[PDB]
Amino acid sequence: QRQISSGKSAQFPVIGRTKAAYLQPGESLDDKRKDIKHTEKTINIDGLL
Amino acid sequence: QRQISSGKSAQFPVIGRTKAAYLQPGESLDDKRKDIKHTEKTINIDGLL
Amino acid sequence: ANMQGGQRLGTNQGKGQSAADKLALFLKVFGGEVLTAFARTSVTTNRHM
Repeated sequence: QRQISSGKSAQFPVIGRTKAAYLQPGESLDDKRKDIKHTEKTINIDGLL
Repeated sequence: QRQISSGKSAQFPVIGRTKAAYLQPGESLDDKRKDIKHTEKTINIDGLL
Repeated sequence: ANMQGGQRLGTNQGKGQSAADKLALFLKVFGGEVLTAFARTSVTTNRHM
């Protein structure tokens, strides 16, 4: 039960965890990177009841 | 166990429920309005026992 | 019956636009909170040396 103002729909974003790894001496972190996944959840407002 | 004085009968009115509808823009409430129903329950006394 | 000439903010209208969607011009807004993955609890921390 969250509240918004002046919106046709409400968007909720999600975040999707990550995994660790070993860095040998002399290895760059840029060479091993995965990123964290993103996507959205939509709750569109109905008509006037 | 109610009590009355100087009456041949006693009547108990009842009230029903209502429903909700979505009002599209440009629609009047009068067209789709449904009234809350009404009726009565009567308990007429008998003669002397 | 239905109101005549009611103001329709959502309809796209336009010279070439379809205007079939009654909520086209309205835009969604950010929801209240960002959804985050559930926290994972560590169990072995106090169970060994």
